[PDB]
Amino acid sequence: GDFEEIPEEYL
Amino acid sequence: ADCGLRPLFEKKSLEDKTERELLESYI
Amino acid sequence: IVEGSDAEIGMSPWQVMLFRKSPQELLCGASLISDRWVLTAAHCLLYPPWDKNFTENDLLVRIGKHSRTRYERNIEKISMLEKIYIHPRYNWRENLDRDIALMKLKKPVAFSDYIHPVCLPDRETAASLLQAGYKGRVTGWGNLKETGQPSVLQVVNLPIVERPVCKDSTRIRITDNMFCAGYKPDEGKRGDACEGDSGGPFVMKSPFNNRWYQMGIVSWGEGCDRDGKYGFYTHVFRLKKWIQKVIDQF
Ligand SMILES: COc1cc(C(=O)N2C[C@@H](C)OC[C@H]2CCO)cc2nc(N[C@H](C)c3cccc(Cl)c3)oc12
Ligand SMILES: *[C@@H]1O[C@H](CO)[C@@H](O)[C@H](O)[C@H]1NC(C)=O
Repeated sequence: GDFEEIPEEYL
Repeated sequence: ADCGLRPLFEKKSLEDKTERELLESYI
Repeated sequence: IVEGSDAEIGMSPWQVMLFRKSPQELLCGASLISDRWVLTAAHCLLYPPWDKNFTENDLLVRIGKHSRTRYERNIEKISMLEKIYIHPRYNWRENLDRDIALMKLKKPVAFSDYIHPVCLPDRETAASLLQAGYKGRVTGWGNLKETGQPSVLQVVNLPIVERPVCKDSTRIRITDNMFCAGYKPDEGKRGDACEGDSGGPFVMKSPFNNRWYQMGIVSWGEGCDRDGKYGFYTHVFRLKKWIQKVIDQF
């Protein structure tokens, strides 16, 4: 994916 | 109370580069 | 946004990205109207003809952003949805009449240099500013042309268009809950929203009080930036009774 990974807390 | 006033613009009395184009259209 | 330019830092601090989880992608634009309420277009969340039917747990709200794809650590804030409210008379079948939805966030978002709500118009603000020829501003991370994607948030300023001209540009029935904007073919300037910009704000800066008001929501256009076509926007003031009702109730 083109999107940078988000912190795991938000998932 | 403080809606629609941008910290980096209105709050510091700085204008963005194209807001005057908007103003100039408001007769 | 087609034929726009890069936003300045903090230029649109009410801008919200609706971000899909799994698979990680831009779902739509939106706008921050308070510390717990986000405004968007209903068709961003529910549109049966394209099999769109997102629930609260399917997406995130990303506020304070500039870069499209980067995780903007210490700048952007990411919020979870508590609840989605779609207008009960949203007409997805026919014309996208009342293309409006609200979302309540799980927790209040902290305001900062990059994160700040836009004002909603009242009747008087609508009457003053929603006039043919008066320009507003459209922001988003959608496609740069019809048929690619920006590195940072894009801005374009566009004139409101006379209602008969709007109607004569399309086969779709245009209601009093919609307005259109964009330049005509002669004018020597261009620009439009495009795929991924829906649900974002059309804003105007009141010359009376120097505040920014969200007058429109990016709804739809036939293609993007075509000569003789215009963008259609949800008329926020006309739907404000509903907005106030959802917020006062919930
Ligand atoms: C279901 O959502 C959409 C549908 C269509 C569609 O193809 N439409 C409309 C519908 C009311 O009627 C059917 C048929 C008519 C025009 O082809 C076009 C759409 N464009 C968008 N969003 C993009 C960002 C956009 C582009 C330019 C200007 C603006 Cl304001 C917005 O969402 C659309
Ligand atoms: C959308 O999904 C909800 C819950 O998942 C369901 O109740 C609703 O009927 C669906 N609407 C559609 C597919 O139009």
